[PDB]
Amino acid sequence: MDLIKYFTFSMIIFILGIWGILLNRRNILIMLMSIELMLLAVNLNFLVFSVSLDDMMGQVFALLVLTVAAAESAIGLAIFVITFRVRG
Amino acid sequence: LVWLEAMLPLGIIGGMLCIMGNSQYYIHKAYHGRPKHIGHDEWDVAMERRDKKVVEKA
Amino acid sequence: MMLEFAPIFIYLVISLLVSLILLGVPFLFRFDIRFYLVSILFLIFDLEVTFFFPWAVSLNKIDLFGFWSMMAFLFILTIGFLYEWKRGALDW
Amino acid sequence: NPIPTSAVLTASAKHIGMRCMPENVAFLKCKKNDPNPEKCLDKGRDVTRCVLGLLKDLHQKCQKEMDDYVGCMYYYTNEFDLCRKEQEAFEKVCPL
Amino acid sequence: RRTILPILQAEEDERFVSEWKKYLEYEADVMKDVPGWKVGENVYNSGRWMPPATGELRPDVW
Amino acid sequence: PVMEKLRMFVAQEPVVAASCLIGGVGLFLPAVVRPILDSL
Amino acid sequence: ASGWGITGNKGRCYDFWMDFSECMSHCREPKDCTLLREDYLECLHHSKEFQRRNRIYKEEQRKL
Amino acid sequence: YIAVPAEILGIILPLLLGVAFLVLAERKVMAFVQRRKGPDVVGSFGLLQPLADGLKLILKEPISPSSANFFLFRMAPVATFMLSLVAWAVVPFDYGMVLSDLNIGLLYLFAISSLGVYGIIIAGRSSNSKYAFLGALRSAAQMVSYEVSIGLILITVLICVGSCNLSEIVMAQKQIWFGIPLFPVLVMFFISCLAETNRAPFDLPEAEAELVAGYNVEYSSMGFALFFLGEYANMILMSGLCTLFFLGGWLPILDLPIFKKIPGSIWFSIKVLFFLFLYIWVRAAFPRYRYDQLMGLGWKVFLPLSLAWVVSVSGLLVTFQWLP
Amino acid sequence: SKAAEFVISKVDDLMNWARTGSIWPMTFGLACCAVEMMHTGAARYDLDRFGIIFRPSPRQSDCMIVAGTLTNKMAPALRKVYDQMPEPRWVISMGSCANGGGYYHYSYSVVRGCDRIVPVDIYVPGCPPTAEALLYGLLQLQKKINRRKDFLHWWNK
Amino acid sequence: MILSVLSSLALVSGLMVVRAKNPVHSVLFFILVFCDTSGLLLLLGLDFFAMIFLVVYIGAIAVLFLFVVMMFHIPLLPTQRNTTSLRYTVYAGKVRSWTNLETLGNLLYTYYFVWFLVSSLILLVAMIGAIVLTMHRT
Ligand code: SF4
Repeated sequence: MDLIKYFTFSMIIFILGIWGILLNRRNILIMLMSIELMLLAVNLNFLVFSVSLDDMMGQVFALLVLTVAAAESAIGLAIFVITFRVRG
Repeated sequence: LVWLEAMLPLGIIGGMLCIMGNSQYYIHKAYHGRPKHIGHDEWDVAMERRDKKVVEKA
Repeated sequence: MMLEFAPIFIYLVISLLVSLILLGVPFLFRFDIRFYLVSILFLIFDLEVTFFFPWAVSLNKIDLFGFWSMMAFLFILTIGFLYEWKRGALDW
Repeated sequence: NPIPTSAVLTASAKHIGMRCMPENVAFLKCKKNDPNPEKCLDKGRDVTRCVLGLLKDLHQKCQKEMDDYVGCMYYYTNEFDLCRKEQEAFEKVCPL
Repeated sequence: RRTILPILQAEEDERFVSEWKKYLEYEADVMKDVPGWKVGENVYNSGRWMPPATGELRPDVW
Repeated sequence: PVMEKLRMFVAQEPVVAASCLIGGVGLFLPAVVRPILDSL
Repeated sequence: ASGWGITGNKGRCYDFWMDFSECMSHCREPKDCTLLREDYLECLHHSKEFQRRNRIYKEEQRKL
Repeated sequence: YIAVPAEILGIILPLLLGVAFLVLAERKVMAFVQRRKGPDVVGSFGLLQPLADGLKLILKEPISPSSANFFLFRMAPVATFMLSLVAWAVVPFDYGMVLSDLNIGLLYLFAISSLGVYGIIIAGRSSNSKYAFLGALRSAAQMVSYEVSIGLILITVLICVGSCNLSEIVMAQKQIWFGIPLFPVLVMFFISCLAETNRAPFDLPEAEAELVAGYNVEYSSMGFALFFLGEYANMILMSGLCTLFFLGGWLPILDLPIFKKIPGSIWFSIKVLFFLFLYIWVRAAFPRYRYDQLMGLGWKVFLPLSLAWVVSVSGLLVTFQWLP
Repeated sequence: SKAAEFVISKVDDLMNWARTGSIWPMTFGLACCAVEMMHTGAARYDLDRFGIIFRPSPRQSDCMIVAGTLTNKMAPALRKVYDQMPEPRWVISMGSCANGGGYYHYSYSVVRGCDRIVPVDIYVPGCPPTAEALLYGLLQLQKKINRRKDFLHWWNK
Repeated sequence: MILSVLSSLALVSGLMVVRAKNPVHSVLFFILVFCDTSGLLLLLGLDFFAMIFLVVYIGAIAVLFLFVVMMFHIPLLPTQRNTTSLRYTVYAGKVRSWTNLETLGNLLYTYYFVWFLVSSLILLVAMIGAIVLTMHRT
């Protein structure tokens, strides 16, 4: 039983990212890392499902998700550095 | 003529670069008995496994 | 077909050990935006490389369609990079 | 006499591909229709016996020129283009 | 490689049918009680046969 | 005409003009030469 | 379902899915050949085979 | 399966001594270019000079207060050194003279090269200084910027061969090297490897980092030397990459079936040392390049031009159906 | 303990050879003697032949060459830079101004010798010393390093 | 057992990411999370994605985060007595076996090519947005 272990590990990463984004309303930096963790967990879900079913629609979409993750991180840090310019 | 002194360190580093490869080649050949294949695909590893099993049986 | 990564793992462990034994020998005796911008451009033009990698290898299988789709992708990123160039953000 | 190992079979595949063609086609057609090993059992012995007969014939007719070919193929892990010397030495005596 | 596999596939089929009858006689041996066991049957309602599944995803890479 | 401005642009930016020329060759070969050799 | 396999040959469950879809393509009620849908679903996960092997192991265990 | 560590040590130790003798070769060649002799007194031709340097460095008091968390400063040399070594586990020296046989082995090299940026960044940050950290950050930005040109040139090479495997890349060069057609691409790749290791006219970031500060930081005696060792190992690696891709990796250069006595293991080494000599030549033939124009050059003359080369190679191969 | 005495002797000889074959002086030239010491490092009287390469920082330099007049405003800087040096820490006083006064030797803003700020081991006199004179001074320093039985002294103490 | 220890170490690093004391160590553990994840993918049999995770996540995204932080401061039961010998290998299909890269590129740019262009548009949006916001140029 390894599919179960993979899915549980990814789900715990997902809930841990939710945990991280929920607690600290002010850090604004841990939130982005938690969002990246959520995207990572979902990517592992898709890749593991693709391997198990011998279907290719999982890896294509997992690869496409990386573009969204990178764009979200870039825009997030742009807005973060804009916000930080106001204070301090 | 005179510029060979500059080429001695180059020769040393090149010789140790070639023994770099030769060492691992001779070590791998010593125990496995064969050099390493360029392409290990699933078919090649499948015959390697089957060959090991049939040799063990024989 | 993928057993060739355990040698990498053992090599990494042995390299870490060698680094430790190398460091242990004597023992036995403010903000700039341009940095963020160059990081963003690197990220954007690294995603395109990660997309290029499957295209080049499998380019034989796909004739005159995958090539032109990749050319359209390149044209889109070229428009982006041209907007990048004229606006500034590319020289210091 | 030779055991059907990986080296001998790959080396003699050139001769197998011109003398075992009907049996191989029959086995492939049988396997395509049904994936059952039980249903493909009977056709799975004809190819085995014909290939073994071909290996016996090649061993007797081309004795010295086949042992070196197999040895070098095993040595170089079934890479044709590297040596090829014992290869043409092999089809020199075996006419295929 | 396409003129070599019928004999390799044949010997793989021989080994698999040997193992399969061994496992079938093992399964019929353990289950003599609890009537209603039909020993070895195709779990596929269509009747098509597939290799016995194993709980090891991607086993042919290591 | 456009020739004067084009030549002045090539003079000032060599790398951009060279990149555009090589890219235009690499895009013109499969869009024009390919169909005419396909029909032999 | 899509039919693009990882190794580049075919989805191991693609033929079952196509049989199920072809049955449903001319069957206005889903209950008539729900067997094919079950076959496709348990071809994805091998649930029934794993349950049977679990029963075998339980028969082994009860001998204690 | 216990044979691996012997191979690992056989790859590591010659690399370290080759780095030492490459430093010696640097000094000697720069001396000869400037009508000098260089280290000659020690040993016979200066051959024992690196040994004396090492024994001198060991026999000195270590300045190691580290003025910081005591951990991040000692892990940066370890990280950069382990990365610069693990990048050597995929190089196909002659035919079986390769440690690992990755079926990709090229995107792997790109990833390993890209990961070699954190070492200098955390070295600068851990070194509590208001200019050393900034200089390390500029150097990191420079390497990051030239990584994209390196990757595009790798894609250019990969289009022709058709497979990522490094051994197959050299195998595909039986007809010609890929250096004859892609000579501009070869020059671009050489310049990018030269500018990505701060070992070039593309050097100023770190050059001013010591001029205005004097390295008045926690300078360990030879713990700092691991950066230098890793940089020179990266020098050797990126010298060998050019002869893997654009030159024949181990194939004879221009040869009739007469000079077959010599093996292919030295056909690789001769080209590697030729590229190292070219490295030293370029360093002692050109003035340093400012960081203001460093970034502009690396972004405006290499990315568009390498992209155009990718496009042209792909279009020409597709048009005439010359793909692998 | 005569059996080991050979081992201590060989270890001492190896250590002295290592310290003599590779000296990395730190250039502190600040007057016209720096020009002569720069000619010494030039193509003719090659210092790099003897394993001598100048370092830009004191944290990685074996010895220090004080070449030029040492004024009052620079002496604290000289002492501070000398303090940031490792254990061997040899000092060479090149030129007449550095090794005691000099042509001036009578001034409100001249330190009468760098030996009043740092302990000097070799005095190279001349105004300015010839490149051969500096080479002879460095050879004398190398000979001085040979007379170091540091491991033997540690053993005997 | 290789999967268990790797997953546990990844989980610990992910946990320490969100409860970190300073952003620098948070990013440092954030890198280790992806390192372990790439190792796990490598175990799964997908070498291409396992190395894209280095190239993108801890190659560009981690570098970006670190740059920003620097400044601005039903299961089958484990009984396997008679299952490691019941493996039926279909040799057909092993001949001409594609890798994880050829298979992906076969259908990424040819059949599902609209989504590829959508990802390109996403990248262009990111590139434009990073410029409009942050160009002070004073
Ligand atoms: S010794 Fe002579 S040359 Fe040297 S600094 Fe003094 S006055 Fe100048």
